[PDB]
Amino acid sequence: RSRKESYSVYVYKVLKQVHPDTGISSKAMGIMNSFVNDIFERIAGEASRLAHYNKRSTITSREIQTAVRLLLPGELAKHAVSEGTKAVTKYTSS
Amino acid sequence: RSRKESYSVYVYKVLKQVHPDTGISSKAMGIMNSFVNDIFERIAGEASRLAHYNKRSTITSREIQTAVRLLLPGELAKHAVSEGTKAVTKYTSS
Amino acid sequence: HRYRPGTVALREIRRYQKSTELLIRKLPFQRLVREIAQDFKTDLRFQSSAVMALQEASEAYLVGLFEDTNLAAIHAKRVTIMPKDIQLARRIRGERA
Amino acid sequence: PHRYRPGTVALREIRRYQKSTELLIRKLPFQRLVREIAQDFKTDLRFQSSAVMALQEASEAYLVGLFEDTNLAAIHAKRVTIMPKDIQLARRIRGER
Amino acid sequence: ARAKAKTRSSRAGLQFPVGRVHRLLRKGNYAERVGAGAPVYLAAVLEYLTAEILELAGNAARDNKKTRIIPRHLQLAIRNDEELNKLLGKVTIAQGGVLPNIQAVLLPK
Amino acid sequence: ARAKAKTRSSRAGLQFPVGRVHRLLRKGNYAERVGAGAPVYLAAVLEYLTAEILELAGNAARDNKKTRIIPRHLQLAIRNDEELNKLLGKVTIAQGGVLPNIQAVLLPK
Amino acid sequence: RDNIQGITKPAIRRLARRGGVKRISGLIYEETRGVLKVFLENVIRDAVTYTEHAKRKTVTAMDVVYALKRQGRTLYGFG
Amino acid sequence: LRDNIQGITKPAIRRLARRGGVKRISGLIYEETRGVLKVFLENVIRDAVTYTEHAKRKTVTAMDVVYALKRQGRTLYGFG
Amino acid sequence: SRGRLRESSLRQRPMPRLTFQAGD
DNA sequence: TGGAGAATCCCGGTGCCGAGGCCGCTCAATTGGTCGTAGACAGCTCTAGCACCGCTTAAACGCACGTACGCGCTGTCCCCCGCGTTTTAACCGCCAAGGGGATTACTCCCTAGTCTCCAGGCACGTGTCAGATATATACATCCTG
DNA sequence: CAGGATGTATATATCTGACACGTGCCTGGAGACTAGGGAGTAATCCCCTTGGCGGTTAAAACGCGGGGGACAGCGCGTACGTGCGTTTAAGCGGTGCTAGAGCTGTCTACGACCAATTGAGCGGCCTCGGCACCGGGATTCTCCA
Repeated sequence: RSRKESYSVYVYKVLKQVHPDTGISSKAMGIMNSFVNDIFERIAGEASRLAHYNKRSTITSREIQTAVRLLLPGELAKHAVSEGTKAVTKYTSS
Repeated sequence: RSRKESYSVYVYKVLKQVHPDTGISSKAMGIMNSFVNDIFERIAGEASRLAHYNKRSTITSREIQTAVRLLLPGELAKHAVSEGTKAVTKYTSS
Repeated sequence: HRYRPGTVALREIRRYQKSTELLIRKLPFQRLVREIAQDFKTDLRFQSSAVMALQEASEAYLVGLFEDTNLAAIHAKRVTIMPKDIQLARRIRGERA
Repeated sequence: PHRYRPGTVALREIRRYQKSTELLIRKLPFQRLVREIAQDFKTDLRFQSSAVMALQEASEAYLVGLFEDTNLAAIHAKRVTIMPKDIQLARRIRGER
Repeated sequence: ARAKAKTRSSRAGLQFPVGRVHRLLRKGNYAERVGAGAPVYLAAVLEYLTAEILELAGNAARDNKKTRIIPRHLQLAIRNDEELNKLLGKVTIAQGGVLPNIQAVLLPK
Repeated sequence: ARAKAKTRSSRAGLQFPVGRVHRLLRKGNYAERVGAGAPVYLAAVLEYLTAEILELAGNAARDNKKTRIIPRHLQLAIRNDEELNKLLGKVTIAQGGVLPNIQAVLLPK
Repeated sequence: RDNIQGITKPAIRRLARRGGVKRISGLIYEETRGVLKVFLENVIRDAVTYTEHAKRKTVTAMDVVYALKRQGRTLYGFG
Repeated sequence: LRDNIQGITKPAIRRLARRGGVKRISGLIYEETRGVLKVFLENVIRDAVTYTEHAKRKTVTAMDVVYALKRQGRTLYGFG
Repeated sequence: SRGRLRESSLRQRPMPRLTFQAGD
């Protein structure tokens, strides 16, 4: 037998911390999983291309930050960069 | 001293074996180089995604065959497949 | 009673934009997909979710095409959508070139 | 006196500029425009000449494509002159707005 | 003895799987090596975008007097917002429908 | 002692480099490993496409009574071909100009 | 055979209604079903070749999703 | 720098329209094209500057512009 | 007949491009 | 249906600078072996696809009337075009300073890899509540007189 | 502007099946350690970017005269909308057969890795002829009498 992984638990946790009284359907969860996978693939591919262009062999935070700035538009890019930088700082402070 | 790679030698050999009395400009050699790199990247990326989809970890002629069928339109693909298969068969014949 | 021409069309637009179900009958679309596919490989089998995905994508594409076509038809001082507008929308989108 | 009926030397201009490959925007004002726009994102930037050249080539190619599209939009409306509404319709159908 | 295990997601304060994202980056053949801080940044970005989409979808669902988010609500939230609609312009959401709009020319006099 | 080297391009009868394409496939981070027949197939496809485009461009240059191919000739060759244009629909060629086309409505009558 | 007639006139009419169309000319239906056939062929060719690569005989929904994604029309809801 | 968009003169827009096959031009097309070109240039130069900032250099190279154009679906041949 | 000096290695009848003609 | 003139096309002489071929050489592809494992193949399973049959009835099909929209014709007048003049600044050529791209050395520290340990998330069961459905409304909307 | 007909939003009661939770467990994520080379920092070279000046002149701005066309209006007639009645085949259910998708177990031929070797292709550097340009003549096309 084999198991399949998904982001259902994390999407549900985020939803419950955003809208405590609101549930989410199975089809909506599938769409959110597809969205998360798509955004992950976009950012990861852009970061890989950025690493290849500069002849770096590593994907670091700055590569991900530059990717996020490249795909995400405007205010989304600004807020996402802020959130990522805050998370990285908190992680490295441990 | 650094070295910059290009497909100029091979493109000129192909030109001289398809139009023996015709030259080419450097500003057109650059465009041919860019086209070669673009098509290489397209086919290799499609082959990588085909390998990832099927959970394989090797890029073989089958992956490139399917990438060629996916990318090149119509008779272009129909002839590229034949050229590739003939070249691979001749290579294995040695 | 007799509604003047146009009002029923507007209420139909307000209905089908509000609702979210599929608009093409399922079985004829299954048969169309199957007969189109047999030109590539014979005796092919289709997962039900595959046919459903094909129908969803086809209806979304047709709805977007009809939006662009209505924009083109209105641009020409008309309210009646015509095949010329479909051709213009397809070419400007880049699907005819 | 001799004067060409309006339209003919407009057609000759079309044939003159569809045959050539030269740039149609003067280089110095375009370079100044590019530098002025780039001053918004980062100060004291430096541009390689090839960078400005590529920006100009891409910009005029995009404008030429847009002008073909808006010419088609204008002709579809049964008129010859292109108006800003035609450009807006072309951009909307292209998906740029 | 080994210390108590603390998930890297818990260290960063995120809800998304930093470890799983690190594995996916490492195994997905994106680069020869993946830095330590890349999964944290990517997980934070993904969680932020998901939080935005879920917040807008929940607002839309509340406007519809419903407790469960359905794909129609996701479509409404994504298309109504100007930034998400640009981020997901070429994305089709199954069972999402279309935004209700009618060209002003066609409305009756 | 060992036998004289025979390049894999010579072995396959191609002109494009099998070894260089193999290295680019391996070092390009496309897959964990690359089959031995992949570079040969890719080189053959690239050689065929370049031969096609250069043949059409040489024909176009001969139509202009020029013995050197310039980007204008490449643009003419690529756009005059339906399948090649479909392949390079989104590609812009510098110094290429446009295909001469005037809508039949605009012409005088 | 002859199954493009299954995309009947009222079906295209209500698809246009969802698209926002007020009234429709009679020549629209044939053009619309021709366009639909072209799109279906374009997508199904890539889907079936994806299945050929996997040595399968069932066109799974993942193949259709991959074909749509590579055509620039990514689909959310099926994988 | 200031008001350099006026350097995209009316004759230049007219010539670009002529290359596009346009036979007759309205008077507002010039301002409309000024706006469209400004938007396009802003979008491309934003990504070019992003690339050149990530590379940690002050000189916007040709490859940065080529990469910026490629990722927007406007692949350009000739410079890289 | 189109060919290469190594035959039918190139497609011997490339398709011609068509263009859209608006109006009548 | 003919000439005038304006533009285009065509032919010949000349200079040049960009393409083509040649000469080191170096570093990257080739050859020869080895080893680990990813993929090929046999076998088994049981899930999901295909096929069939009967009923309900929602939806498509066919038809008639007329009315509102498409299309053609007409008038206008004002906007755009074609051309002459003049004022502007792009363009080319040359000089000069130096900011910063590009490369080399070196080391250290960050990542890969391994082993061990354990709990987070996956699969399976499940019982209730959110949502779909049926029906009687009071209500808003369209239309004609 | 008012009344009739009719979609339509609303509230209540009903059903039901999808989901949010709980349990068991296993496998992948975390902790601790070592090894190694990727890249971060320092230093230097010199490339090419920016700034400036002067002269030519090609192109941009400006203005004027007039005509082709964009827009509004009128009229006509087809054709598409709306509603009614009559097929029809889609949808739903139920069942049965089995094709092949997926999983598991072996096993081998294939690709990565390493060391020695050498020639393929890059860098520089000629040299000359394809072509870009100028001058002049021939042909074509558009316009108006």
